Amino acid sequence: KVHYSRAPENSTKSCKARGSDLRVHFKNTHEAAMALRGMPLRRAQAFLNHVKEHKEIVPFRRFHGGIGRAAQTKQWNTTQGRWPVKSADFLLDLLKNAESNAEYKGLDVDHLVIEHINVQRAAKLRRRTYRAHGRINPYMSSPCHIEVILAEKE
Amino acid sequence: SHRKFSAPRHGHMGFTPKKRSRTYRGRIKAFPKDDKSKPIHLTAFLGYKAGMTHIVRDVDKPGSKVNKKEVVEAVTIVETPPMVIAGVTGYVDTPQGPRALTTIWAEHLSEEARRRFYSNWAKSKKKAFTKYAKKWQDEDGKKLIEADFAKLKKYCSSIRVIAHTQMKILRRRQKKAHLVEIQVNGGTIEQKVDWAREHLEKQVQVDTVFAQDEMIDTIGVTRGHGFKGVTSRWHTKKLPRKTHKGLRKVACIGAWHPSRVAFTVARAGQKGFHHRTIINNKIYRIGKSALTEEGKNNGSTEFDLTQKTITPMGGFPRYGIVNQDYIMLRGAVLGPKKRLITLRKSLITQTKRVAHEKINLKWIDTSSKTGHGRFQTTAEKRAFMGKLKRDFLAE
RNA sequence: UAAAUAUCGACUCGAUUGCGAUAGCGAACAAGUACCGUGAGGGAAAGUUGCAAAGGACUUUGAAGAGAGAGUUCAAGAGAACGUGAAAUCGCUGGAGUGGAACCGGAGACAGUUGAU
RNA sequence: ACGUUUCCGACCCGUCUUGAAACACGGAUUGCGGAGUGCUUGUCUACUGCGAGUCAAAGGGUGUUAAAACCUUGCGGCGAA
RNA sequence: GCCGUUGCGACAAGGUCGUAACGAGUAGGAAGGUCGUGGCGGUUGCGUUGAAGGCUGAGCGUAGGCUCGGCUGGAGCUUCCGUCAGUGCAGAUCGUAAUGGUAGUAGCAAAUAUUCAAGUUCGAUCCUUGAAGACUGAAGUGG
RNA sequence: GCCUCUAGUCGAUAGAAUAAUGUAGGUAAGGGAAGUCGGCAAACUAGAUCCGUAACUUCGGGAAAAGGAUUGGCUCCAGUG
RNA sequence: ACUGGAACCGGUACGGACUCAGGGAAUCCGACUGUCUAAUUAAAACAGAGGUGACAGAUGGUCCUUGCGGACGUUGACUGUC
RNA sequence: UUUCUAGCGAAACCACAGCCAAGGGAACGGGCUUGGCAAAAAUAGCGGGGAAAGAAGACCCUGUUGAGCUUGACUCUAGUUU
RNA sequence: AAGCGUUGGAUUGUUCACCCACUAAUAGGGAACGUGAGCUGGGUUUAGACCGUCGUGAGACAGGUUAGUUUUACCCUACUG
RNA sequence: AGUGAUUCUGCGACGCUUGCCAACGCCAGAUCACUCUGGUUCAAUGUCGGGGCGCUAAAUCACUUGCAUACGACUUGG
Repeated sequence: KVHYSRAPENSTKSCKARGSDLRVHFKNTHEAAMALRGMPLRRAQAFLNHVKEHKEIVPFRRFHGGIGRAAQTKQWNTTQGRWPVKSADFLLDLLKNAESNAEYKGLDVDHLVIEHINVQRAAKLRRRTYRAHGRINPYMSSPCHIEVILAEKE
Repeated sequence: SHRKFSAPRHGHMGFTPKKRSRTYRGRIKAFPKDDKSKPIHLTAFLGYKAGMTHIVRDVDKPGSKVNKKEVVEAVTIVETPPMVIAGVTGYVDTPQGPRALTTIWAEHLSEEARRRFYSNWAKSKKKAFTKYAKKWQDEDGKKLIEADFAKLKKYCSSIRVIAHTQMKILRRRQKKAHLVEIQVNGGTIEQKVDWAREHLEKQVQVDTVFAQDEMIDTIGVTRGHGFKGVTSRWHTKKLPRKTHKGLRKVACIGAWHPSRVAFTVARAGQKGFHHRTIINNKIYRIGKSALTEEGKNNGSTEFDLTQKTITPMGGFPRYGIVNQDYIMLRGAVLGPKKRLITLRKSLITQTKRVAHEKINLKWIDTSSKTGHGRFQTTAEKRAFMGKLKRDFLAE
């Protein structure tokens, strides 16, 4: 439903994967995905698993209001990072789908690199929260569209 | 409107900002004025705060109510093992202050001295000073070293020796040594440079830097307490029990105008771990290493014949055993136990009677500092308590 | 005591310099409906795939949502919340600026754009 | 030219107010909607037809691109005292 | 020098031109508008070889605005003459719909408490079984 | 009031750590209301047996006035059908 | 089943947790029990028993209803209302 | 609790924005004039300022604007007496 | 010459005032009569209630008395780290 | 070899040049009249290729330590 923000340099030796209306916090997944820019596929998967295991941190470069500090943050030349597990899981699933697409098109899976990655906000879901003095306020979820293009690197 | 009743402000504003010390080691911000007549000597030393005890001494202070009477006084033990001289550096005056002109390192540097240049010494290749060491046994390197020595002798106005502590002899976890620059006082610049050259790679004992009944200065970092409120950080009056939103605060943090919070108001923040320089700590005893015949009973006196060392029963709590040379200072010393203290010679011309008073120790408390110690030695404890079930079963 | 007269409330018809989905009746649609109040009563939002469902068979990864191919079609970037698809707001790629505001008028320079029988 | 950099100038609009950049009020942002109208009655002014006249009402006659157009007034309105 | 207003004037024209002086403006009053919008009676044309609508380069006009180019879109639109009007928005704590910074922030802290092994599952602090540890404590968290 | 049996629950988003400020509990040397508008808040007292109990009084009360002593376990003794 | 007494025993202590008024001397107000401003005032405010006064013997008194008619009244001064 | 982490996730408020001294100004400036100055991005606190937010001042005045209540205000009226 | 000090209390809501005591001294003032998103709420200053005077009455009284809800920081800056 | 407010000096040695007279004696020189050339003006740095000697490290995460600590940070060890 959502078109790719970019097009591969050479569509022959490249694959794409997409996901729409994923119920994962957009800001967290956007920071996690931006952390994956330019990584080889295996490095990206290892990084996501390390994030799940708390062995590596995702640096929060844009949505870092109130985020805490950590020692692992030094490796990204910043001061605020986190470990979004749900975002890591969703990105891992997307990368698995892209790997399957590359295998389907007959590409060497061990030379794929993340040429392009993007996260966009999607339509919100509506819920309610009840406040003092008999008031009702919105309790909204912020899902995302995720898209990735892998390219075969020589 | 003026405050109804006057009261002095809380705290000393010249000790602000109350921030964590930039460094763990105490920085010597000034050295004693150099007198060319006196013999060459060092002006500072490094030690570790081992712990506190109390002593009984006969007081000689004419006109005082405790003249010729024994008094109990609390003292702090600072373990000060000999320091190794690893380098010599000199400073030249310029229109913007003294400036380091050059540094000459000893041909052989201890592994624990070279550790100080590392954060991952064990994981590294330990290449520090490897090429410099080869200069001393090379024709050109020797010429460069001699030229550096000539520059020091010819241009510098003050000379400093780089000295480092020895950590292996302490049989403790840390192996990385502490390096410090100690200015050399006495004699001309040429004599200072020659003395430093002779003492390169050599050990210096504390008794050659300090003397008995002498007032010195302690420079270091105080005990840390973390983030603290105004009541504990600045000692402001607690607000009434009926206060809403807390009483451990400062009620008014400034008037309407100027429409900003001044830097003189008390605020919550870091308390402790501040750099400090306490002056006029008197030396009550300089004791030798307990591992030498001279220091076998460095915890005893002329009137207390019991053969004991300075270490209290059960060891110094949370510190260990003091088996090296030590200094017994009167009163409190900044920092907790195990803290590295920089001892410095006084910059003042001492003139008060307490500066020249002779200290005559009659007894040194050695009982356990964990709990309430009843005995001064394990031998005394066993003699008093007789034989136990353990001994009976051992028989 | 009929006719000439009044009246679209009811039934059936014809028109218009009226509105064109926030307009026109509240209601172009399962509208006096959903929903609200004990009750009298109050009362919405909601039009649009395509000529024709031909509404995406089949292969492939995943538990699935979903995606990568493929097919239908004038066209699917018309794919079901589907004609068009604005502004605010937001993400990416590349360039450039970046000392407690930023924007703006006048005058050059640079980059850039454009014209030369 | 709503890009960058320089030199000069440069306070946030609307409003009430003697006086607003105001420590006066409204204004977070964008789309769409949003306010001197209809009619009766006067008066002046401009234009058109006729002119001591002018307009004719309700109505009637006709008219089938028939709610139009066309014809039609002893009398009525205004004017002529 | 150029623009326009005013006065005067020339010319067979609701127009062109010449000439001298002039040009501040709130409230307010007039004039011009081939400025713009929607109808009607007529007139002039364009359109599936791409209308309206939408995004945005080359120009035009003092301005209101307009013309053309490129892309999207798929069925209407338009010149000029009269005449009519539900005819122009930045505000009205304006109506309605949508969206931001705040912000991944405030926060999800009353009612003592959970742990081990296994089962099922793609997936288990939270579902189920067993063992243990606690609670309501018969004016109960029971029936 | 506290603990337990039958029966029923472990449902209150979880993990790490235990800075400041906080909410709710527990203490505090010597002094003892000097705090404060004000003893606000907290502390003090308390069950049961024996003794003792003032002014005043509507003779009913005040009265649990005030204020003292005892209280556990074990082995026995006596009384009460 | 409860009551009284005796010896012995320990230990910081015996209503060992738990449960449960601090006490006294006075002044002002209200007699007391009670009621009240739901959601800022629980009081000295209201009520109260007691006291006094007013009207009413029924063809009456006090009230309601547009009217018809109705309530106190299944009442009758030791009653009824004010 | 706050704090840090995983998951989840609002609202008030918002002309534009946020370093000061003096001056003058609607007589108490974040912007204006002259000076002091001026270096990323951030975490935890804080209550000086933002004449901070909540609400078209419940105080006072005006209005030929009301309403509750009172009476020796004006004009009427149920009822009652004759 | 403002570097540094200029106190503990009884009464009163009090600012003031007065007294007791110590003291080197018990100096005077500003900062929106500094300081309520710092507290408190004793006073003032709604609605309940009482008295005196005033008023025919509803009601009035810088006359006295009693009881009477003190909200929000997570934003910018400043300050503290 | 000297200079300490770090570069700059003096002395050599070696290279590459550098003056005047015969003498404008002799060759060459011209872009049409000027429009950014000194008629290739000078500097600063980045990067990519060839060579000449020349060298063969560290932080950081994760564990650990507790003198430190809200989280970062700090102090230790392999």
